[PDB]
Amino acid sequence: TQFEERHLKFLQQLGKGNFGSVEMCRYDPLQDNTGEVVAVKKLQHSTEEHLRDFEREIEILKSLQHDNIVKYKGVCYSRNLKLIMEYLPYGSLRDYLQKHKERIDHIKLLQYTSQICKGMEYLGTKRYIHRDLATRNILVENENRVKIGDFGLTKVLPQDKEYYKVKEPGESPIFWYAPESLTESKFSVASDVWSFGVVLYELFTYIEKSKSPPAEFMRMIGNDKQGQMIVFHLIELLKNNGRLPRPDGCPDEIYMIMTECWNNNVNQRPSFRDLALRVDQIRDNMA
Ligand SMILES: NC(=O)c1cc(-c2ccc(Cl)c(Cl)c2)cc2c1[nH]c1ccc(C(=O)N3CCOCC3)cc12
Repeated sequence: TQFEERHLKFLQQLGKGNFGSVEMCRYDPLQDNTGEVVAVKKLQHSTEEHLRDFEREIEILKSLQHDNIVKYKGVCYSRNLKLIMEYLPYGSLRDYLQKHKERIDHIKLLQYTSQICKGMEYLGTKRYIHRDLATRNILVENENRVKIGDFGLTKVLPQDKEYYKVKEPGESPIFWYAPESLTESKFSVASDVWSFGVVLYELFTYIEKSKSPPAEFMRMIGNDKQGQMIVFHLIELLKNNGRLPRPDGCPDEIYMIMTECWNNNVNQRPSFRDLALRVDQIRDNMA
């Protein structure tokens, strides 16, 4: 609908990142405070590589229309490009799950899981590879709806290939990465499935600080290991079928879903459509 910088009133900071930054604003063109509250994503330090990446990210979100995918509202130019999205009042599923640990049961976690699978299958249909599935990137609309909230690392597959090779300079979410993503930089629907199992793990730990994928893996590798060595030993751990433990209270049938996503053989990993059916079958049994 095109947003004018002069009417985007800053309210607060919703989140930070190395390349991104998200603010809570009020788009009030009438200056009568009847304007809608929106989320604004801006580049922390704008370069030409980050800018071109951001324009590719804006087109990715503009092209996505799904109930479990954050709504795109528009852009805000000067040059200093800003992505306008809908405001989701409850924030990340990461922070929400901690605050309502006591209030969110396994049945409800499976509702969220199911929704994540639906949104992820929608992405696959468009040949988009998320490359950063983590509960931190899932946003809460209300108690009964979560949406995939960021697409900063999302890449479109080549027409001819089923993977995409990319080595982005800087810090990667290595503890959510499939082995082939760590060793060969190959990103596919199957590496997204691996990362999904880490999301499902995250949920069932209720984001307990000590139980996080980095903390659990660093414990397995050794807290003495530093720098480029962490990636090396993680590769070796995953190769020797070293895996995240079953979260406390997690039923064996949910942990099985996790371990199946964490297959070293890319081809024997489940599909998002099969993951959805299983999660829904388990939900229906619990109900
Ligand atoms: N689209 C959105 O509405 C939205 C988007 C992001 C986001 C997306 C991508 C990236 Cl890369 C980042 Cl960093 C952030 C974060 C939040 C969104 N709504 C929120 C409501 C509340 C909070 C929150 O926890 N707060 C702020 C209020 O005080 C308590 C602590 C955070 C968010």
